[PDB]
Amino acid sequence: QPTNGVGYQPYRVVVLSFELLHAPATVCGPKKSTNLVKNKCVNFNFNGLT
Amino acid sequence: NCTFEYVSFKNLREFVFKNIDGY
Repeated sequence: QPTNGVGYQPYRVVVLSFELLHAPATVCGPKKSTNLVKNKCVNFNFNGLT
Repeated sequence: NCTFEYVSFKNLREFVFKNIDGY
């Protein structure tokens, strides 16, 4: 009911139920990437090649 | 089940198929 107190009001709920099994990882975290600096000695990573 | 889907004579079309028990 629209008049219900907050404990008796409806809430929409989701569980993001993860799994990690014999089947390979189809989901992974983000590839957060830097600006590019040339002509200086640096550490670098390109597509996981360090 | 139905758990996945994907989309991508002078001539011949060539095809190869293989699977890593799920990949």
